[PDB]
Amino acid sequence: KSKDFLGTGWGFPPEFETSIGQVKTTSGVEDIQKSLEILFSTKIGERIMQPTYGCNLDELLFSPINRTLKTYVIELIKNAILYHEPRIDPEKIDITQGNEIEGELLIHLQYIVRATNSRKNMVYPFYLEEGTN
Amino acid sequence: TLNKHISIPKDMSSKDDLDFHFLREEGIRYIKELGSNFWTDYNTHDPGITMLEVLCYAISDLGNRINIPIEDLIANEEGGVKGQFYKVQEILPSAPTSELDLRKLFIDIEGIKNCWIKRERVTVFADLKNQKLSYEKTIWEDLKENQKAQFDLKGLYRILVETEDADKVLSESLEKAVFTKFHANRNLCEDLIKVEKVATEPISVCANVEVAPEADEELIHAQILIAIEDYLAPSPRHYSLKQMVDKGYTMDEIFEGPFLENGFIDTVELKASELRKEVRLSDIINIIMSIDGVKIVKEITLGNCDENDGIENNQWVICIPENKKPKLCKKTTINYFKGILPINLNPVRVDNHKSKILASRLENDLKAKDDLEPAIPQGTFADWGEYSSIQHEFPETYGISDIGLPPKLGVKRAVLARQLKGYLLFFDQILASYFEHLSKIKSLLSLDQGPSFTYFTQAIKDIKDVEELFKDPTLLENDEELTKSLIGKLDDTIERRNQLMDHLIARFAENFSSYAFLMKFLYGESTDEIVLQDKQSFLREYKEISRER
Amino acid sequence: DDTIERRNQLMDHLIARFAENFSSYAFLMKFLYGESTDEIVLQDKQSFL
Repeated sequence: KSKDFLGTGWGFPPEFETSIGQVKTTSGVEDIQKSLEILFSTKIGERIMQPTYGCNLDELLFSPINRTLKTYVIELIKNAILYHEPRIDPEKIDITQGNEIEGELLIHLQYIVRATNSRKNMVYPFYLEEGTN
Repeated sequence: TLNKHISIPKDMSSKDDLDFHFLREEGIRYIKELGSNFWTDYNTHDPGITMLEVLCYAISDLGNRINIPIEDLIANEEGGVKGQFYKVQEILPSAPTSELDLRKLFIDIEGIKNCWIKRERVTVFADLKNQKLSYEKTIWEDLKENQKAQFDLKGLYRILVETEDADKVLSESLEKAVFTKFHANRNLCEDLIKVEKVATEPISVCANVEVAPEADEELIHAQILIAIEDYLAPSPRHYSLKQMVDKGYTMDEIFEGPFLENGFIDTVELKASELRKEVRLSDIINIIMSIDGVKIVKEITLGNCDENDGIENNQWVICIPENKKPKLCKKTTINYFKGILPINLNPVRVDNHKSKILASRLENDLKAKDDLEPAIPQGTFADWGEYSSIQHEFPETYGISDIGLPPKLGVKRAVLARQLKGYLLFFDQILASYFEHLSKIKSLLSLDQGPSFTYFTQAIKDIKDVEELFKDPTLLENDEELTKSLIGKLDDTIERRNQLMDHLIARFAENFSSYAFLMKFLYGESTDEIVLQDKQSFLREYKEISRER
Repeated sequence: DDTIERRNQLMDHLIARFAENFSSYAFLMKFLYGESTDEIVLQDKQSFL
């Protein structure tokens, strides 16, 4: 019960059970992994009063793969995390092409979960006295 | 009941046993005052100073456990407070000896709504010429006027019972219940003669009542009718503990009388529900006028219900004989009007309203049966006397730790390490005693049975060679033998045990001082053991002793 | 939806706006009809307006 500032919440593809009248929830590291799935699945203007939430990775569809592109991809990913996921620090972004013919680009993101609580983390019994900005 | 944010204070200064820096400074001050002629180097490489800091650390640990809350320090392994305290359900209630207590006692027999307690006057007549007495006035035949006497008896009872059944007599099962409880719980020099059903007096009420043009007459009738019946013969209701608390009563008051299994009974209501002596129109009118929808009572009258009820006085107040309960005569009636037109009521609709109004009262009396007691805070249990040797706080260089000392350093250094372990045991045995003493608080203040010793010690076994350091290792296998050997006589058990017992006895406002000398007429030196045994027995048996007087 | 009570409240308000009053129907109609008065009375109030 030491790791209570990562928090608890709804699972992303919310599932409803009938063996008990409840919706499944996630916590800790599991919760972090689903947060990342949400962020990179939504476009910048799709939320109603949150006009700047999501990412622009679609800009790179139907384009050739080179050094300039790879630099741009890395920048897009890092900024989305700095703005929207306070609980982690990116470690490495590995961008490679696994198919000579099929139009595939493979991106592997590795990251580290923070041991100390961020000033941007809105978890209920903490942000009240620790959420300065 | 929400979670709060948790933080730690920044002013770490208390000037007491929990303040490390404070203790360290005092330590050095004492050293200079006592030994500065020989020990002047107080630098940090000094073994002397190193030992002081270790001891200061150990002191803080002890102080920290002393501050653990009582709920945990005296907890039982299985929970509860059986041998420590008597609970309110057990120590506050009193046997029933008053008139109100008796009414509360019997009113809880199922089927009984109310009870009244009256006194019998049995008369005995006597012949003062020839001292002789009899229940007959025949005892006075042939005597002069100044040779006669009468005395009345002083402690006999009659119980008047009002039941739910509305039958002519009491069920024999009620008579058995009342007699059983009376005899089981009675005062010295008092007795019960008869249990019987309360007598009644019938009263008529007749009226013409105008109601609002938009009003439910069947409901108005059911409401007026109930309210008049309650005026004539009120009864108390049972309450939950939560409700008694909401009313503003405290613990001393809630538990003042006999404990009742069916819920609490409010003394005010009980006093109010006495047999009525007078009935009057000024109250009956107010009952009717207060019912929502009633506008005008155009005609109203009371009267003793009787036959040939022709022209008679208004009877503005009707008086009731001394042992009767008033009851509506069922020849009563109310004519309802709207404007100038009479309206008709249906019996089935009225019965339904009356039933609902009263049935909802039963529901509350039943709910009152569950909430009969307050909560008690509960702690945990965790061997509060656990102790670790201070020898584990030193560096490896000293050689008194678990990994030992490397062979290449020679025998002499290994020997010197042994000498230091010996010295340090003088500090550990004392600290171990204090921790051990916390583990015994429960016994020292026990209501079931206290210990034979008042001071305690422990074997220390987290030191690798204690089997060689001690001349006789046997003692390390049994803390009771170790106590007798190390503390021994210093523990003046007879005087200390008496002081503890006297304190506990005093908490109940009792006093055993006279045993100090009365027992010397029976026993010699052996009285000290006898008296302590008797004092412990007294505390164990106290719950009944103070109650069933 | 307790229609009978709610419909009467609306009708009474509208009638009151013209300073009129149908309170007496509440009992006078019971000398003519039984339970069926609730429907009859609402029909009459609408006709009046």
